[PDB]
Amino acid sequence: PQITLWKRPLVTIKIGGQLKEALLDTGADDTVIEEMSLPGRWKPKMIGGIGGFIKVRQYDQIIIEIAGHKAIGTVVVGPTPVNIIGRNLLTQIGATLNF
Amino acid sequence: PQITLWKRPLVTIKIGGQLKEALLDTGADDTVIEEMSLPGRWKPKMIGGIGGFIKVRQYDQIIIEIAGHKAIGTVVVGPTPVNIIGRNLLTQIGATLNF
Ligand SMILES: Cc1cccc(C)c1OCC(=O)N[C@@H](Cc1ccccc1)[C@@H](O)C[C@H](Cc1ccccc1)NC(=O)[C@H](C(C)C)N1CCCNC1=O
Ligand SMILES: [Cl-]
Ligand SMILES: [Cl-]
Ligand SMILES: [Cl-]
Ligand code: NA
Repeated sequence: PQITLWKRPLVTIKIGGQLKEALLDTGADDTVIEEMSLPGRWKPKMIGGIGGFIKVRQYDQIIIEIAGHKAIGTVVVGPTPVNIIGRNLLTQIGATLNF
Repeated sequence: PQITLWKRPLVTIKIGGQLKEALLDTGADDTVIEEMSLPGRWKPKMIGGIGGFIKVRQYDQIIIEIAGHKAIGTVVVGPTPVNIIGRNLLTQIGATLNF
């Protein structure tokens, strides 16, 4: 699709067998999802941005279907105010900014 | 242009006669810049990022160039770690996310 930016670019994603709404976020390096279970090993890390830092659990090789497009990569899980699809997965679905 | 996302979508902007680096961010509702002087009166606003909310100064009808594209609109100033071009100005310059 071609998504205009009058509203937040929210899409449905499928992760860990669950449907979630998430923000397509060119300003995010990483994909950050609210608390959920994911399989496999994980490693803690901190993410800091506007407002300060939160602690997240990093899971590797997680598949996510984003608006119908499959991608695999690292997903971090933690107390984010909004589910965020960041550049590590936007590249995989071929998303670009155009103007 | 068409900007891929393998690296951060950083561009040069011009505001108050000065060049600065900023992030094109589809996950930001508004445009927030690091501390600088802008003309006119400002209004209070808060913006929420990954770690909580910050207070910013909202200036309206500010002249700003984004990657060579002229715009006039709302710019907020505050303690952001990175200059952010958000959806208000991305929409004005015709940007869309495509995949
Ligand atoms: C939501 C909003 C409303 C009004 C105005 C603004 C600017 C708004 O956006 C605020 C905001 O922080 N939006 C984020 C996503 C957002 C929207 C709504 C709520 C919470 C978050 C995101 O897009 C941009 C922001 C930029 C950033 C800031 C400081 C340092 C580095 C980068 N990016 C990050 O925080 C990312 C996180 C998400 C992995 N990040 C931080 C670790 C280093 N690298 C990195 O990429
Ligand atoms: Cl990844
Ligand atoms: Cl590509
Ligand atoms: Cl505006
Ligand atoms: Na894993």
